[PDB]
Amino acid sequence: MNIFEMLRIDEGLRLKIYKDTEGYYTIGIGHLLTKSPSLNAAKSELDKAIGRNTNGVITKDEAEKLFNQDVDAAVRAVLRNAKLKPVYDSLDAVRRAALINMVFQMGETGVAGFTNSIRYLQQKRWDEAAVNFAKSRWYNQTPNRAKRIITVFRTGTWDAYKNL
Repeated sequence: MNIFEMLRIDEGLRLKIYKDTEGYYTIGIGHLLTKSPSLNAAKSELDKAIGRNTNGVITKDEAEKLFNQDVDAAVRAVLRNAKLKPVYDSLDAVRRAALINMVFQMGETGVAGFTNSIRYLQQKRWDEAAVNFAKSRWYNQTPNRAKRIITVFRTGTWDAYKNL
């Protein structure tokens, strides 16, 4: 397991535009297209990101290329965010993927908003972190995925993902 494989499982893979949980137009492996509620706007953003007349449809390779850009972006976000960095730094490699996973999913700001949970993470207070993470809109929104994430933070292993 690694963050790519992990995110691959959490985001899945779609070759056509779709909407994410918050209703945003997305495509591929969780590639958010735009925050405009306009599909047309989305198709336009898609052709721009792909640099082709896509027609709302991409190829797998196309999805992976966006995915790479996106993981990189999530990594930069964790490494560059004042709040996040210190925590990232204190984590083992496994819990580091979990954290990147969250940033990928909801952006650095969102993640930074889990004030206490991140605090507990930095301090290795695993169960306390888990409990606080579980008390959230994030958790309610995408419970299945939040649950795996939290298990990782809780256990520090890939148990939640490895037999998927």
